[PDB]
Amino acid sequence: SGYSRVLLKLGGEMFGGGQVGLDPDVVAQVARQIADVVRGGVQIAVVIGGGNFFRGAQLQQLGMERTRSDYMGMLGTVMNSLALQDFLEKEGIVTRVQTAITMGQVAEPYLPLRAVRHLEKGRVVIFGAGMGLPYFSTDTTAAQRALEIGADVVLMAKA
Amino acid sequence: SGYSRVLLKLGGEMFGGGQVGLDPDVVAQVARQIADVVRGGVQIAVVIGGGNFFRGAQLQQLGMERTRSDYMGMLGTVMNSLALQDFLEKEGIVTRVQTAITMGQVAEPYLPLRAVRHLEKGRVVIFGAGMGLPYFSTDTTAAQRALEIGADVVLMAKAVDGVFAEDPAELLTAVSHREVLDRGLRVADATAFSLCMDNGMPILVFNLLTDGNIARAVRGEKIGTLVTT
Amino acid sequence: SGYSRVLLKLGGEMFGGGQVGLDPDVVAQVARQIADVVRGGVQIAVVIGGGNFFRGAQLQQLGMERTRSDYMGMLGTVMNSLALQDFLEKEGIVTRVQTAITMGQVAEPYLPLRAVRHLEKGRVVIFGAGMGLPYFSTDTTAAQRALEIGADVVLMAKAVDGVFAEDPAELLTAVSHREVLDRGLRVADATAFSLCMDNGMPILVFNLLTDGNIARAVRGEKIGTLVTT
Amino acid sequence: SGYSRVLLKLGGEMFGGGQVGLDPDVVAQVARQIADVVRGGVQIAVVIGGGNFFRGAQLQQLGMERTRSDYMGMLGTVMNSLALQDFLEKEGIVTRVQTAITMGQVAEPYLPLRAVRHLEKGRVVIFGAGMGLPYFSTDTTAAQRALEIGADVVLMAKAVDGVFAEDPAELLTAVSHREVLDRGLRVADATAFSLCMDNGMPILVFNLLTDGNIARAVRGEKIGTLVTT
Amino acid sequence: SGYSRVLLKLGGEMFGGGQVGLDPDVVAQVARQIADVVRGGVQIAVVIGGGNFFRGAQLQQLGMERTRSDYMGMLGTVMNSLALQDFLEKEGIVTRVQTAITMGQVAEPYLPLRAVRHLEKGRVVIFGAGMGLPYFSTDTTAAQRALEIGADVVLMAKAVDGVFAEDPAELLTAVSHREVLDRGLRVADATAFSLCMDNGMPILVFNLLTDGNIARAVRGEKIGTLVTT
Amino acid sequence: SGYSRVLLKLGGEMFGGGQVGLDPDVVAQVARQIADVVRGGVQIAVVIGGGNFFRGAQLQQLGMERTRSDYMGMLGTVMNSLALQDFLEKEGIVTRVQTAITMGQVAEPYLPLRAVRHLEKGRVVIFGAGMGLPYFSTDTTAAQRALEIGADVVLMAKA
Ligand SMILES: O=c1ccn([C@@H]2O[C@H](COP(=O)(O)OP(=O)(O)OP(=O)(O)O)[C@@H](O)[C@H]2O)c(=O)[nH]1
Ligand SMILES: O=c1ccn([C@@H]2O[C@H](COP(=O)(O)OP(=O)(O)OP(=O)(O)O)[C@@H](O)[C@H]2O)c(=O)[nH]1
Ligand SMILES: O=c1ccn([C@@H]2O[C@H](COP(=O)(O)OP(=O)(O)OP(=O)(O)O)[C@@H](O)[C@H]2O)c(=O)[nH]1
Ligand SMILES: O=c1ccn([C@@H]2O[C@H](COP(=O)(O)OP(=O)(O)OP(=O)(O)O)[C@@H](O)[C@H]2O)c(=O)[nH]1
Ligand SMILES: O=c1ccn([C@@H]2O[C@H](COP(=O)(O)OP(=O)(O)O)[C@@H](O)[C@H]2O)c(=O)[nH]1
Ligand SMILES: O=c1ccn([C@@H]2O[C@H](COP(=O)(O)OP(=O)(O)O)[C@@H](O)[C@H]2O)c(=O)[nH]1
Ligand SMILES: O=c1ccn([C@@H]2O[C@H](COP(=O)(O)OP(=O)(O)O)[C@@H](O)[C@H]2O)c(=O)[nH]1
Ligand SMILES: O=c1ccn([C@@H]2O[C@H](COP(=O)(O)OP(=O)(O)O)[C@@H](O)[C@H]2O)c(=O)[nH]1
Ligand SMILES: O=c1ccn([C@@H]2O[C@H](COP(=O)(O)OP(=O)(O)O)[C@@H](O)[C@H]2O)c(=O)[nH]1
Ligand SMILES: O=c1ccn([C@@H]2O[C@H](COP(=O)(O)OP(=O)(O)O)[C@@H](O)[C@H]2O)c(=O)[nH]1
Repeated sequence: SGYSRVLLKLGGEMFGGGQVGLDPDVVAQVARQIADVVRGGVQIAVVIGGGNFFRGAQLQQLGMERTRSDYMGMLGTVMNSLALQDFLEKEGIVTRVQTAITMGQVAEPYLPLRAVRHLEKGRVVIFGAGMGLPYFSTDTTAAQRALEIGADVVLMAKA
Repeated sequence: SGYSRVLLKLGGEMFGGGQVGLDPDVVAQVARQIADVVRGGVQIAVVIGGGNFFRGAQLQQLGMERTRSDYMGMLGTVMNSLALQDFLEKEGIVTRVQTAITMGQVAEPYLPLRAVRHLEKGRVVIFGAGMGLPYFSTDTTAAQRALEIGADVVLMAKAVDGVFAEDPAELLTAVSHREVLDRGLRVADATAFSLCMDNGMPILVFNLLTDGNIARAVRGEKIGTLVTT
Repeated sequence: SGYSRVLLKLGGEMFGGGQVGLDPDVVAQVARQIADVVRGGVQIAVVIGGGNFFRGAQLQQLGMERTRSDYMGMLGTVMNSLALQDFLEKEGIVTRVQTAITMGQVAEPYLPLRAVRHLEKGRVVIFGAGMGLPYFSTDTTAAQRALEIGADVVLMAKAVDGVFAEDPAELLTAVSHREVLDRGLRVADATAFSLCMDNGMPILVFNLLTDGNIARAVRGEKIGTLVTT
Repeated sequence: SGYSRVLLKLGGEMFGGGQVGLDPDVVAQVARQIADVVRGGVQIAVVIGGGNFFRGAQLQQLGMERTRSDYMGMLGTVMNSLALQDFLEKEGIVTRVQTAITMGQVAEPYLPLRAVRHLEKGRVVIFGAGMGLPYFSTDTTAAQRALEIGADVVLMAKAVDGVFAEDPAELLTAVSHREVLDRGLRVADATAFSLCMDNGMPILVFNLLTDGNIARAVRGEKIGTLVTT
Repeated sequence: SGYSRVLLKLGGEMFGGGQVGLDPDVVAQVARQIADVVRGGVQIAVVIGGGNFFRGAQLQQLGMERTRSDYMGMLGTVMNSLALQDFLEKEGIVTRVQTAITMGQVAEPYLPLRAVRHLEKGRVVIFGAGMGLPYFSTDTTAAQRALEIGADVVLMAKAVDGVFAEDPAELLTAVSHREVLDRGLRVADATAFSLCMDNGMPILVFNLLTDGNIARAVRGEKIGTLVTT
Repeated sequence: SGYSRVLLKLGGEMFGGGQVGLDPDVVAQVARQIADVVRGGVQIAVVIGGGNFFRGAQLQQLGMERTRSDYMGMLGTVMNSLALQDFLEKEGIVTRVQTAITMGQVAEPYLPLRAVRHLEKGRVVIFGAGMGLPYFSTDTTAAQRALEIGADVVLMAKA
């Protein structure tokens, strides 16, 4: 019955609604759901994707380098992470965004010990930038994060 | 007559085609123009915008916080910078991308002296992430970067052939910063234009889409609008 | 009532006493004032200026390059920041120094989220190196830092009792940004004032040297000049 | 005959003229001397001091913490390094500035192999921030840098004509490290002199202000004091 | 009576057992001693040596260049630091390793303020790569690090119970720096001892192998040799 | 007949002679051989190991972390690279040492374009620090370097 540590897999559709970009309504309602579950006394780590901006397969079909395409996708994931952080902060929630790409001015570097400390402090963890390396999927990143931070359950958003 | 160091300011429309996202054809033609002007033998620093992804004021009035909105806009600027770098390097042009927000795995940090050296080595110096500070714009980013790298001119690449007396109109040719302020034209943002006028930096608003326009402007042909002093 | 988050702005006079170098007495006075304000329970970010060492415009007038002059001025700001950190640690106040120019061994890189967390934890957050870019100034640095951290007010520390109608003879009390622009008053430079007006950050110009003035201003007493929206 | 690789050592007097701050005339004289030496075909690494701004020992005597005082002094050395770089670029000499404290935007991190390569390529290699560690001094910095890059001589630039037997009255010509230690002469501080003696690096103390003295010393003429093995 | 901040200098013998390489048992017992003294409630910075791998003077007299010899020695120091960190963390002790030679993937860079914060957080601050500069030793590295982090004492961990009047002899108890210089004892290298004496840093030479010796020295029990002033 | 770009795989035995440490005689004679082949008009990239100092299997058997053990091994490889660079410089050869671990004060970061430029300039390339990541072998690093820098032949030293 229930869980204590949940990793929520959010995709670009959860931030775009099908259209390319950012739709404040969908992100606001998913932030409301996360607020409900976190006030229900659960620890939440949300791993965020960037399909609403870019995908490596589509950029390779357009004819760009795989490494550059994956870095652009990770940047899109970080943008979605910032948007979700803002919408969660609008509901009185303390959130910590960790990016696998070291961008200190934007967020904090990925550290599983810091992440589990934040989870134990009640803060909502937001894993962006994927795994920080090319040739990876956000589902693989979600599995790795769940295995590392000891998340007892993984739940994927659906449309 | 002629500019050796140009700072090409490319707004988000130059990557999105007026829409939201990335347009491969517009980026390809911009890359072709940049490659032509590089093979002409010019030192070019390209300041990227992110209006095709996000704007801080727009997101703030939508409801989001200005700081995170600005950081999302700067990340979109970095994405556009990466796209332009890929398209330029698809044509044999050596490009170095520098971001004012330190992201080592993505691009080298902002080193102005190394950027000047890259320019002297015949490389296109792409400037992303703006100035790395919220409550600012890519226009003042372009002004500051052009002033620091000692650029000869700031080439504002727009979809129109130049600035007009009133939005649809007469297309002006050569104006001054004081005249622009008096007439209330639209060359750049308030802070950007204030800095550019205080430091006496020549601006050249021109239509980049017309083939060879950037080459003519660099060679010194009287096209577009020249805001000088 | 009163301001919970203040961004103090200290100029080179607050570290040089009107001369070139460093006067320990003035820095000790500033440290005592900031210490009692912190003991009052206020979140405070200070922004340091380096006019007591170098001004980029003056060095450019002398003949040096503007970019190098600006970097020398920013290094002077970092030096004054370290001096203030020392004098504040003498008073048992925990301080965190952040420099816009990344120098990890000397201080930590500018991280606004870390700065606001340090403000929450009762630490004085000192800002050196300005904004890290040439052609700007510490007034623009103060405005941008206050906007980004979310500071309630910007406290301009001066040696005089606020903004006057005519520099030497009337002492103003409360005005607006538009009123200051119309009357041609001097609060900050053009870029900083434009940014502050566009974002509506309240400014309080007051004499820090007089004992208790900063505490009174934080509590909300009517002292100096209050430039509001 | 003569020295091919020299490590010039400039103190705060060479940038302040005996006062606090920066005197452009003395820096211009130093730049002219270094420029003509480089035009002579010599590899030169300069090491900058910051006594014209701050001394850690004096600040500790005043009451500040020694570590922070030393970091302020190193930042002052970096500022003087930037001033010298500007004045050398005014003379058309290519310079590379390396700071022991990593500040990538201002200069490049201290890389000895890069420094010797820059020396090979005809660039003056300027060293700021000392050795990057507190409690040391620019004399120790000069000794260590000369040992590491492989400089043939260490040229101590002073305002007097070399080392004297008694500070104000005899002017020495050539001595050894042991002779200097026995007679109690002043060339460098204890740590730098100990390191130099243990490694046998030749020292030449001479007046840089007099025109052509550094060129004569590089060619091999007998001027100033030569402390050899 | 008692030291709160200790800088434990561990020579290469403490990792090699007198041989060349790494001895797991000696490192394990050193880690046990450090863990005991940490659980005693002390702030400890451990400066590592690399004599069990290489010495610059030895390689120079063998024929290799001094600079590369010193860099190999510093890399061996970093390897010993990593081994000590692993053995300490095998016992539940939180250790932070800092190297004066920037190697991000191996260890965090040398940040003295962050190291002091780690000490205040009850973490063992390991110092590797010496001071990152050739023509220096881990003894002067230890002296400089202890002076900068404001350590209470420098604990020289040797295989003997203290310094003697002559190598095999009377074991001294409490001496001064001047007395050590006059008697020609062996506490540290020339430069290291000069710096330590000039800055008045207390040294404590003791046998680390004897269980509880470090704990007794920290608590203030009169063991080993205390070089004070 | 002959080659133009040769990748020489050197192991810790080539620097120790069986004993733990550094033996100047073996490294001096291998430097003499490299001098002969480079004056014969060949481009040489030498990938160096660190078995003379440490091995991941031995350190794991002793009971240390795999990541730390591999970093110590890479540091040993860098030390061997510095020794070989010194002994090659003793014979009037320009050598460039590239380490996969970014240690700017010691050497230059690994860049295949810079490496091939140095090879075309006649300088001898010295690949140390392996591939910069744990769980890799120096033979795997040699294969990767040969495939990247376009080395036409790979030759492994033998005892
Ligand atoms: O971190 C850094 C690196 C480099 N720089 C600055 O970059 C400029 C050159 O950056 P380079 O690395 O191009 O030096 P270089 O000109 O010597 O290049 P080569 O001759 O080897 O082709 C130099 O002026 C240096 O100070 C920095 O300011 N910071
Ligand atoms: O490099 C960094 C580190 C941290 N941060 C951001 O700074 C803010 C505070 O980072 P702190 O580490 O100062 O506070 P913390 O609450 O995150 O940890 P505790 O104090 O509870 O131990 C956090 O929101 C973090 O994401 C960065 O932006 N960059
Ligand atoms: O980060 C670095 C880069 C370079 N170096 C070392 O600096 C020395 C010179 O590095 P340079 O790049 O200045 O000279 P180069 O000869 O290596 O390249 P060209 O000038 O031929 O273009 C080389 O020996 C390199 O290994 C470092 O130690 N660290
Ligand atoms: O790059 C850096 C990072 C940190 N520092 C210096 O490290 C010291 C503390 O380093 P911390 O990162 O521990 O700051 P903190 O004390 O706020 O840690 P928490 O409260 O979040 O646990 C601060 O004094 C900072 O200036 C640097 O000097 N440079
Ligand atoms: O560790 C990671 C995380 C993300 N990505 C790239 O990020 C882009 C967008 O992420 P995804 O396609 O996984 O987003 P979703 O489909 O979950 O919205 C893709 O090109 C991925 O290759 C990557 O390469 N490595
Ligand atoms: O230095 C900078 C550059 C960009 N931005 C943010 O990124 C967005 C995109 O920049 P701009 O709007 O200047 O791009 P354009 O529409 O000219 O392409 C801006 O709205 C800001 O919110 C910023 O905050 N600081
Ligand atoms: O972002 C910044 C902030 C400051 N400065 C330099 O800082 C020096 C002194 O700062 P200011 O003139 O703002 O100091 P004040 O007059 O307030 O003492 C000037 O040379 C500026 O160029 C700079 O270059 N960039
Ligand atoms: O490695 C170094 C070199 C210099 N300095 C500081 O630099 C300042 C001025 O340097 P010096 O006293 O060597 O200058 P000079 O007397 O030669 O002008 C002093 O406060 C030193 O502490 C330092 O801390 N570490
Ligand atoms: O700051 C430092 C520390 C170490 N080393 C080199 O590393 C070797 C090992 O250090 P030491 O000889 O001081 O170690 P111990 O024998 O005391 O363990 C020295 O010989 C030097 O060549 C160096 O050059 N500078
Ligand atoms: O890319 C690399 C290169 C080396 N190593 C480690 O380096 C150590 C010594 O290297 P090796 O054992 O490959 O040396 P050799 O047997 O060639 O002398 C081993 O523990 C390897 O795991 C590693 O982990 N990754």
